[PDB]
Formats: sequence, C-alpha cells, structure tokens
Amino acid sequence: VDVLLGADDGSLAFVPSEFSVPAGEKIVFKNNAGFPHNVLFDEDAVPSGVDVSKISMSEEDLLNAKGETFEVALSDKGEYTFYCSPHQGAGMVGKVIVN
Ligand SMILES: [Cu+]
Repeated sequence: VDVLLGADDGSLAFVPSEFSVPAGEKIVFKNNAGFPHNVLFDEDAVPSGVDVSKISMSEEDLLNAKGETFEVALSDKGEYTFYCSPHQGAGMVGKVIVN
C-alpha cells in the first residue's frame, strides 16, 4: 500500500491517514508535497512487543523531494500510530491496523 506524505494541496497529512493492511504487506510512504516530512512510529501506540526503532526513520532524516520513499512491512497484528516529526504538532499522524 502507498501512503503519501503531504497532500497535493499542501495539507500536512498522511494520505491515507488510517488504513488496514495484512501482516507483512509492504507499506510504501511516498514523499509527495510540502516537505520536509518523515515517518516514525509512536512507541506508546503500537502493539506490545513492537520495537518502533526498527520501523521508523531516524528522526533527523527528512525527505525533502517528491518521490523519495520510506518502506516498511509490519508483521505484528494490532494498531500502530505513525507520525511525521516536523509536523506531529500540526496533526500529521496516522494509524495503520495490521491484520
Ligand atoms: Cu510532515
């Protein structure tokens, strides 16, 4: 599944911001517009047992050009909250349900 970073209209959003994927499906976060963006998972809002450092970008790494990607496959079932570091305080966050 592809998830865009930034809406075409400049909105600070993941697109889609909530979605479900079967365990193991590769999620491709694709830098779209109004960057910089990046993608991290929230240690306080993932399934028990998940280590968010293995599935997040480094906080200092920013995608600054359209078409860059960050790709991850989530294997543990449950809810995961991801966020963009620059824009987390502007509501650029989302939720994937791995089933
Ligand atoms: Cu962002």
